[PDB]
Amino acid sequence: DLGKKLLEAARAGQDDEVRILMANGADVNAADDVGVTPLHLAAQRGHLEIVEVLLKYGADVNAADLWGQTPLHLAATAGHLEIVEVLLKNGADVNARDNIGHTPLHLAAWAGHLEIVEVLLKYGADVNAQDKFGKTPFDLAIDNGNEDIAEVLQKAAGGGSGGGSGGGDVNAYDEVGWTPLHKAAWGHLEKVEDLLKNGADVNAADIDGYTPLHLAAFSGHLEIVEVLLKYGADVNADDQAGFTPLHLAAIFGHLEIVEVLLKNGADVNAQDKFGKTPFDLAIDNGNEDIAEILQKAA
Amino acid sequence: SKGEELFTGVVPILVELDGDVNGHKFSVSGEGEGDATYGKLTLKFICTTGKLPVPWPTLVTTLVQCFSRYPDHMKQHDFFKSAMPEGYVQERTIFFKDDGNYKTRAEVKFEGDTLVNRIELKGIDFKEDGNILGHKLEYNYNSHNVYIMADKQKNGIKVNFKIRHNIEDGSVQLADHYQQNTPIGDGPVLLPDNHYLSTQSALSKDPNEKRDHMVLLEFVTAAGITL
Ligand code: NA
Repeated sequence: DLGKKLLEAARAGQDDEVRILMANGADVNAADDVGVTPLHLAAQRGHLEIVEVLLKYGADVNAADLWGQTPLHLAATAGHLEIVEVLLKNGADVNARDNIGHTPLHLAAWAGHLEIVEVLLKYGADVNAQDKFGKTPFDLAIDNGNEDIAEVLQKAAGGGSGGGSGGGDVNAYDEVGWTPLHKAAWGHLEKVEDLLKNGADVNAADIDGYTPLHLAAFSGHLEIVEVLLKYGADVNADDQAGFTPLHLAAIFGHLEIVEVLLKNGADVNAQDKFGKTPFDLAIDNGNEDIAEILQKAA
Repeated sequence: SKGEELFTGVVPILVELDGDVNGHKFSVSGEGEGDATYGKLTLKFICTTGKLPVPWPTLVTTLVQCFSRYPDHMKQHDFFKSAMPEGYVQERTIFFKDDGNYKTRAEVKFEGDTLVNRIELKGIDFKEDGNILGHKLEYNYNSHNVYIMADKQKNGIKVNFKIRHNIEDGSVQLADHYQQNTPIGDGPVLLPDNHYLSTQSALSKDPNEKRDHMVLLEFVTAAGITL
């Protein structure tokens, strides 16, 4: 009963009530039914006085909830810098792993907390740690658009400046088979050009069978479609994808993309996973001008 | 217009699923928290009726994409939060390769301060010795790309993706997801440009839970639209 009240007082930031409950014998390491302790709640919600008093009274600084999260994970995600520092000074494991294998540095990088990234590095965070999907904190920062953090993390790994714009093995791939060019297909024309100029494989297929040209057609980027084709992209790539770039262009109504695909040999008779041709999809989606062009090319 | 303001902090979650797969009925309840600023879910589910007659991983997608991290430059593309608090209907057909399918209909909405996902699930044509009814799927989960597009009727969104379930013998069972979301309310919603979500999940067990159950940690972010 005292444990529950201490959990609530910690959560609500009632440092006066925390002190009272401790003097009445409350268990500083009380846990709810998902393993969350008073220190977890105070650290997550930014209640520094309460974090300090709990640690003084012997709270387990590395207690893990059901999801593997320690108080440091939660404070690093929530962005509470001084709480991060206090936890580290009281023995928090700087490289503790949540159930996905994230360290606190992964979480701060994911969450966009640059000052916390820097304190975690100072206290021994492993810059090369990988989560269970192979991502480093740098990878998470990049994929989330946290470029300032990515720049810091690449420097801390000895890779020099420039990490903010990507760390450049042009043919790296992650666990879903995305290369830098798959990421650049989403409207980053200058990066697409730079990658191809430095030897990126234009026809790399991801785990679902999608090439960069599929993604550029899905996202509707004409000039990217053009340069992928100029660099030898397979205009009719399908295999595991179950559809071609022309099927995608016919769905989303980009007449100019349909026209360049046809100009480059796209197959008007290719069938998707439901037996539909691009003409069928253009009809189904109300794209009449595209349908007329595809019928002329039948 | 202001649905996103309901997700600035940690939000309690309730999930209720009523399921029937090949006549095997079951109920699943879930609870926990979502922290949409960071695309994070911390949930625990129990099969309240007894043993779950399908593998837990096959229900993950059915069991709240309003908690996806949408970065600041993509705020105008977050359909899911824009439908709140009145919510949206989420419907899927999930085709398991060389096996049966699930069809689901869910309502996702606020009930007070709680975000509630209430689902009905029907499974048909499963093989009693297939990977699903025969429980041959590993208790784990992969990372996926989730593709989002505005629907052609200008009401909601369509969503497509392929889930990969690792099979105990080392092969992979595909579950092909076809999804549609429409607002429950008459208020205006955000119809996005085409983009994707990238997912991470971990499944675990609670040593103090005696019922059939799943602990789930999930991180999801949107991407594909910049500057
Ligand atoms: Na504070």
